[PDB]
Amino acid sequence: MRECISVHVGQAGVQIGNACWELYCLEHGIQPDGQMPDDSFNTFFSETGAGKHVPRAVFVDLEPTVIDEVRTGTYRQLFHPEQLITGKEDAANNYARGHYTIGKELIDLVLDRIRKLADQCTGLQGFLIFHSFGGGTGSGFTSLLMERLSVDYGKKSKLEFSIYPAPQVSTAVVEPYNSILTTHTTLEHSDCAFMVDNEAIYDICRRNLDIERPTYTNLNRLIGQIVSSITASLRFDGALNVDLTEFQTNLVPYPRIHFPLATYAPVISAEKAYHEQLSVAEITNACFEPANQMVKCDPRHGKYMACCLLYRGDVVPKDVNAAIATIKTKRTIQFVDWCPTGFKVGINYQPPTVVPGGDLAKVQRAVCMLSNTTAIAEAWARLDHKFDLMYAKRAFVHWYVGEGMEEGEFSEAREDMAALEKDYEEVGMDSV
Amino acid sequence: MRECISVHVGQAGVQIGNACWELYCLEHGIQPDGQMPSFNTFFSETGAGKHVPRAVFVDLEPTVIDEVRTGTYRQLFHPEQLITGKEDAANNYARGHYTIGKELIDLVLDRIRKLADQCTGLQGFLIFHSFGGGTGSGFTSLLMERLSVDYGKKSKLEFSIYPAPQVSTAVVEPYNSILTTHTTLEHSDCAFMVDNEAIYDICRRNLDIERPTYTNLNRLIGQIVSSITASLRFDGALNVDLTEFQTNLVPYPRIHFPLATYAPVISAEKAYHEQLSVAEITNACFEPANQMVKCDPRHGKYMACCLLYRGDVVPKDVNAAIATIKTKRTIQFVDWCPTGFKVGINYQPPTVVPGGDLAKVQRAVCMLSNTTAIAEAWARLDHKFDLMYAKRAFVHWYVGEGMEEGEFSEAREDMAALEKDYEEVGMDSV
Amino acid sequence: MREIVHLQAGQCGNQIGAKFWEVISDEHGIDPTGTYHGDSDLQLERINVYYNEATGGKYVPRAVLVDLEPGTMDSVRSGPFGQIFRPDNFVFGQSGAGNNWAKGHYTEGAELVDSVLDVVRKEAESCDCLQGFQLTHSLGGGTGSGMGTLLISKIREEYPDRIMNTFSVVPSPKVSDTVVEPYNATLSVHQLVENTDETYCIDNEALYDICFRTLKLTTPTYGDLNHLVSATMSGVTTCLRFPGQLNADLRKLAVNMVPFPRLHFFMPGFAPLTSRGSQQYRALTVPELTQQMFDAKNMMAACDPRHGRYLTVAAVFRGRMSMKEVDEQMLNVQNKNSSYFVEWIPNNVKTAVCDIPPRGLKMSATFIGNSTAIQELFKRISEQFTAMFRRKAFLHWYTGEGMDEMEFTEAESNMNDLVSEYQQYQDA
Amino acid sequence: QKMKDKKESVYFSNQRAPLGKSHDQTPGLPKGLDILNTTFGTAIVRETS
Amino acid sequence: LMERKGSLTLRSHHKKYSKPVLVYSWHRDRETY
Amino acid sequence: IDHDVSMFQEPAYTL
Ligand SMILES: Nc1nc2c(ncn2[C@@H]2O[C@H](COP(=O)(O)OP(=O)(O)OP(=O)(O)O)[C@@H](O)[C@H]2O)c(=O)[nH]1
Ligand SMILES: Nc1nc2c(ncn2[C@@H]2O[C@H](COP(=O)(O)OP(=O)(O)OP(=O)(O)O)[C@@H](O)[C@H]2O)c(=O)[nH]1
Ligand SMILES: Nc1nc2c(ncn2[C@@H]2O[C@H](COP(=O)(O)OP(=O)(O)O)[C@@H](O)[C@H]2O)c(=O)[nH]1
Repeated sequence: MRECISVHVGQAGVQIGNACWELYCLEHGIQPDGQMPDDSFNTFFSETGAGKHVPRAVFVDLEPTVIDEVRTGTYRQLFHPEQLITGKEDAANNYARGHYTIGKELIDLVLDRIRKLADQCTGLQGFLIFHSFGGGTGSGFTSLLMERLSVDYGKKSKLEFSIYPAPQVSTAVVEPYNSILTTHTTLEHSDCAFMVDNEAIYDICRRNLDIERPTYTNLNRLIGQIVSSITASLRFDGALNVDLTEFQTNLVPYPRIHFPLATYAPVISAEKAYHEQLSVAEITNACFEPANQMVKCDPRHGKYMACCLLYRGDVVPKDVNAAIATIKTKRTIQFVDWCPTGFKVGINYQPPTVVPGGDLAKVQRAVCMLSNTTAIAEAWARLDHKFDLMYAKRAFVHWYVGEGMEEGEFSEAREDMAALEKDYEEVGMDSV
Repeated sequence: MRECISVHVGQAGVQIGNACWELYCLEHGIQPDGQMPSFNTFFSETGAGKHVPRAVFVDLEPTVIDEVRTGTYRQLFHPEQLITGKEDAANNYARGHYTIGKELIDLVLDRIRKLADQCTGLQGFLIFHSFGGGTGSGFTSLLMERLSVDYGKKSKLEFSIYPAPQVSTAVVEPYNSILTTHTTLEHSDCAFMVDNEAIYDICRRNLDIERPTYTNLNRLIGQIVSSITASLRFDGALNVDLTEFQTNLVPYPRIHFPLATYAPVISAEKAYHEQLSVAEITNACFEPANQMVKCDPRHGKYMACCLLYRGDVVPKDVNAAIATIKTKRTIQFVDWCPTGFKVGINYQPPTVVPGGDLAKVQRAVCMLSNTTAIAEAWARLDHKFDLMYAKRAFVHWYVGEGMEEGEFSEAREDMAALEKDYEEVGMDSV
Repeated sequence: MREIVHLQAGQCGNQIGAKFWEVISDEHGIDPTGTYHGDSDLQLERINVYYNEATGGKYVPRAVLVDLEPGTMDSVRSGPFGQIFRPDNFVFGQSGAGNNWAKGHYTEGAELVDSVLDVVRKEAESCDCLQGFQLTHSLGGGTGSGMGTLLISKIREEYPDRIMNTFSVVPSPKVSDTVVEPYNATLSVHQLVENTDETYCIDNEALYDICFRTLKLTTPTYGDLNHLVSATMSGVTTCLRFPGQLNADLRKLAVNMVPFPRLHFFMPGFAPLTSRGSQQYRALTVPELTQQMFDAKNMMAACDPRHGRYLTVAAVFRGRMSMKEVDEQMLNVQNKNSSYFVEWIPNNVKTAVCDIPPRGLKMSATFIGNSTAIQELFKRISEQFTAMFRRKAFLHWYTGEGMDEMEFTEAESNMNDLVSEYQQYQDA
Repeated sequence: QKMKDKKESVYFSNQRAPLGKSHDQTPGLPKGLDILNTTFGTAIVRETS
Repeated sequence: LMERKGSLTLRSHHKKYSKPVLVYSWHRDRETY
Repeated sequence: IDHDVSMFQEPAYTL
C-alpha cells in the first residue's frame, strides 16, 4: 500500500492537471464519472464504498476562472469540491502577493486539506508539486507550500514539475523577477525539481510530432505523458521496479544541484509509426538528441552528472543494456569524470495508453529521461543576466515592495543564484 | 546484414532515385505501398510488413521531391527521409557548399545517422548526383566531406551524370563541374560515371526509340545500379561486394573514375530474333558505339575492367569471352595491368520495368571500366573552364555567395594534376 | 538433520529466490499447492533440507522473505509458487528506503531486524541439526545490501559453527543499473568479508554473454537470467539432498575451498547448457560436458580466469556417470593447463558426484571456482569508489543518519587489504 | 454558416495545419487501420523460453 | 510484542516428519513398523 | 603423460 499526493498550484499547474488526470483515469479504467465498469489505482486514487474513485489531489489557485472551469466542465464529478480550493483575487505575477498578502490567507486551508489526504493513508510515499515560475500563485503560493510542508512533514520526498521561463519566448514581462525569487525556497527543502519549458515542447510538437498550431492542451497532454511514465512504477508491476524515493536519492548528487531535465523519446505521429522501426536501441538513441529535449538547452555544451531511464512496455533487460553500452562509447555525449557509469534503469510491463483525440500513436514501448546536467547552468546564467540587467535600474519594484517585501530580498536572491552559479562551475571541473 | 544507404541528392538524383527504387521494388516483390502482396541490403523493415526503404532523397527545391511525396510511390518512402529545402542552388556551386545548403547539412547527416543505426554491416554509401547542377555539385561535395569526417572508411561510391561531350543544359556547367571534382576527388573511394548524350544515342541505335525522355534514360541507369548491388542482394556464383569494386577498378589513388556499359540493350522486335549469348554480350560492352560515356575508348589504354554478368551465364563461357577480348589488339590494356578483369555472376535475370525499352533478356553484363580515355573527357571540360574564367564571367555570382575567387584557380590546378596523372598511368614501362 | 534455512533480501534477491523455489519444486516434485505428485522415492528422501513437514500433506518452503518494498512482496505472492509460501514469514514494512544504507542498519533496519530474526530464530531452533544459512541478494540496492549485510552481521553473534552461504550479485562491468552501486557495494562487502563463508558472485553481463552466445537466446528476460542462477543454487546442494558415490555437503565444500578465512569469493557455473537449435549436434558426455564448465564463456562472474590462477576448484556432478574419466579428465585439465592453477596446491580440483540427474538431462554438473582473478572485479570497483569519494559524490544521502566519513575509510581499506591479499597469493 | 465556411474552406493552408488533428490521417495510412486499436512497432514472439 | 502474530508465537524445538522422510529417528521408526 | 597408443587416449581440453 504505497501512495503519493499531487498538489497542482497555479494556473499552469491546474491545466497540466486538467490534461494529465484523464490520462491517469484512462490508465486504470476510471471513467470521467469515476465508476470502474487490482490495487494498482491506490497510489493516486482513493476508494469510496459506493465504488467510485477520487483523485488524491488538491487544486489550489487564487484565480477563480480556471478552478470553476473543471467544476462546470465534464469533470464536475471528478474532484472533491472541498479539495478544489479556489481563491478570491490572484497574486497577478507578484511573488510578494503569493507569499505575503493573498497567499497567507489560503495556507491554513490548503495545509489542512493536505493533512486530511495524509491522515487517511497507511503509507505515504512522496509529494508531487505542479507549478510554474513566471506566475504569481505558481511562484509565491508554492513558496509558502514548501516552507510549511517542510516543517510539517520533513523527511518525505518532495518533487516538483515546474515550468522554466523560456530563454527567448516569454508571457509576462516580470518573469525573471519571479524566477529568481521562487528558486530561493526551492534551494532549502525541494528534494528534486523536474524542469521543462514552454518552447522546446513547441519544437517537439513541430519536428517530431507533425502539428502546426498547437494549443495549451497538446503541451499538457505531453506533460501528462511524461509524469505518467515516471510514476508508472508505483502502480504497475515491472521487471526492475523503481520507487519514487529510490531515484530521488541517486539522481540528485548535491543538495544544491537538484535540477534534472526531462525527455520523452517516442513523440511520434501515427503516420510515421507505420514507417519507422520502434526498437529499444533507437528510442534511447533519441533521448540524447538535443532536438528531442524538453528544456531549451544544449546538452553538448554541458556534462551529464546523473541519468535516470524509465522504460515501459515490451522491453527486456538485455537489449536495453546493449543499447546503453553502445551509446556510452559515443564521444559526442560526455559525462563528468568523477561519476562512473551513472545510468539508473527502470522497466515496466505496462505500455502507454493513448487518449482519444490525442496526437500520439499506441506505441509498444516508451522511455522517460530524468537527467541532471551541468548544461542547465547556461539557462540559469541567462536568466540571471535577464534579472540583474532589469533590476539595475530598479524596475517593477514598487509592486513588490508595496506588498510586504523588503528591498534586501532581491539582494538575498542574488547571492543565492551566485552560489547556484558557482557550484555548477565547481562540479564540471576535473578531479585531480 | 548487408545494407547500402543511398543518399540520392539533386533533381537528376531524385529522378534517378525514383526510376531506380521502382525496379529495386518490382524485383523484391514489394508493392508501391510497402507491403509484400534478402532485400535488407536496400529495404529496411518494421513489424507488420512495412518495408520502408533505406535512402535519404535530398534536393533544395520543394518540387522534384514533393511529387515523390504525392505520387504512386508515396507510402513507401518515410516522410522523414524525403528531406527538401525552400530555395534552389541556382546552378551555382556557391549556393551548395557555403550558402543555401548549409542549413540542410544537419537535417540530412542526422537522417543518415539514423538510417545507419538500424544497419549492422553497412557495406557502403551510394550517393547519386549531377555534376552540372547546383545542389548536385554542392550538397554532394558538402555531404561527402562531413560523411567522411563522421562515418569513416565506409566506402563512399558515387554514380554521377557527368557533363555530356557537346550536349548540355547549362552555361555555368563547366565551373560547377571542375569545382566539384576538387572537393570530391579526395572523399570518394570510387565514382561510376554516365553522360546523357551518350545514353540518348544507345536508346536510338540499340533501343529503336526516337524522341527519348529523361525517364527512358533513367531506366537504363537503374538497370546498371542493379548489376552493381545485385550480388549484395540476389544470390549467384561469383558475387562482388561494394568493397571489391573499390580494389579492382581504382588502380592508383586519385585516378578513381570507372565508366559503364550495359550490353543486352535490345528492343522486342530484336530480342526474339537474336541468340544474345555471353559472347555477343561481352563484345558489346567493349564496342565504342555502346559506351554510356561519349569517350571513344579507342584513344585510351583500358586500366582495369570489371564485367558483372547477370542471368543464365555459364562460368566457362565467361572465361572464353574474356580470353577472346584479350586476343584482339584493337582493345589495348595498360602494361601495368597484366590481368584486368573482375568476373561477377548473379543468377537473378534482369527484370523488365513495365512500359520500358529493354526486353526480358536471359543474360546481361555491366562493365564499370577504367580507361585513360576519360582524360580527353576532362580536357574538353578543362578547356571550357579556361575559356570563361579568362573572361572572368559568372564569377560575380559565386564570389558573392561565400565562395572566394581562389577555389577557381585551385580547381583548375588540381584538375591539371588529374589530367597529368591520367598521362603517367598510361605511359609504357621502360 | 543437515537442514539449511533460506534467506531472501532485496528485489533481486526476492526474484532470484522466487525462481529458486520454482526449480527446487521440480526436482523435489512439489506442486504449487504443496502436495507430493512425483514418482521417485529418492525424491522425498532428503526433503527435510529445504522444507519442513506436514499437517495435511504439503511442503511449505522454509524461506523468510524480507524486503522493505512491498511492491515485490505481492509480486512474488501472486506468482505461480507464491501460494506455496507461508504468510507468516512475509516480513515487510510499509515504509520505503531508497538505497539508504544508513537507514538499513541503524534506525529502520534496526527496528525491522528484530522482526526478521524473530522469524529466523523460529526456523532455526526447530531443527535437529542445522547445517547453515544461505542468502540471495544484490550488492546494488539498499535493501539488498543494507538489510542483507545487517542480517549477516547479527546472525554470526550467536551462531559460531553454522556456515553462511551468500549468493551475491555484483554490479555489471560495462554499465550500472544504479549510479550509487559502487557506494552500496563497498560498504556491504565490508561486512561480507568477516561474516560470510561462501560468497558466489553473479554478474548480469556474464549472464547476458551466456544467454546470447551459448544459448542463442536473442531476448532473455528476468525469467531466464534467474534460472541460470537457480541452476547453481540447486547445484551446490545436490549431494546434500540426494545419495551419491561421492557426496559433499556445503561444509566440506567450504574447507576444500577457502585457504584463509578471507578468500571466499567464488565463480559459479552450470556446465551442460546448449541452444535449442544445436541440442542434437553436441553429444552429452562428461568429456564434452566439463569443457563447457571450464571455458571462460560459461562463467557467471564477469572476470576472466585467464588473468589469474585458480586457488581451489570443485565440480559437483549429477547422474549415472563413470568415475574413472571424471577423475582422469580432471587430471588432464590440471596438468596440461598448469600455469593457471597455483603450484602450491598440487591436488587442486575435487569432485563431488551424485547418482540422480536434474529434471531434463541425463547427466549434469555445476561449477564452483575460487580463483585469484576475481580481484579484478574488486580492483575496478575500488576505482569506481575512489572517483566518487574524492569528490564526495553522494555522501549527503548516507549521512542522513550521521554515519561519518571515517566509516568509509575502513570500507575502502578492507578492499585494499583484500586486493593486497589476492595479489600476494597470486605469486605465492 | 461557419460549418459551411470551413467546408468551402477545406482546400487551404488548413490542410497542413488544422485545429487539433495533425493533418487528415487517411492518405498517409493504408485504408482503415483503426488508429486507436493498432500497436505500432515490432515485437518478440517470445519462443524458446 | 506489538507485531508478535500467533503463527510466529507457535515455535518448536522438535520437528515432526512424514514416514517417507528420513529423520535421525527414521531407522528407529521402521524398526517398530 | 605417456598414455599408451593401443587404446583410447582421453581428451585434453584447455580453458
Ligand atoms: N505547459 C503549460 N504551461 C502553461 C499553461 N498555461 C499557462 N502556462 C504557463 O504559466 C505561466 C503563467 O504563470 P502561472 O503560474 O500559470 O499563472 P498564475 O500564478 O496562476 O497567475 P495567473 O496567470 O494570473 O492565474 C505562463 O508563462 C505559461 O508559460 C499550459 O496550459 N501548459
Ligand atoms: N540521368 C538523368 N539526368 C538528369 C535527369 N534530370 C536532369 N538531369 C540532368 O541534370 C543536369 C542538371 O543537374 P540537376 O540535378 O538537374 O540540377 P540541380 O542543381 O539539382 O537543380 P535544382 O535542385 O532544382 O537546383 C541537366 O543537365 C540534366 O541533363 C534525369 O532524370 N536523369
Ligand atoms: N539476475 C537478476 N538480477 C536482477 C533481477 N532483478 C534485479 N536484478 C539486479 O538488481 C540490481 C538492482 O537492485 P535492486 O532491485 O534495486 O535492489 P533493492 O532496491 O535493494 O531491492 C540491478 O543491477 C539488477 O541487475 C533478476 O530478476 N535477476
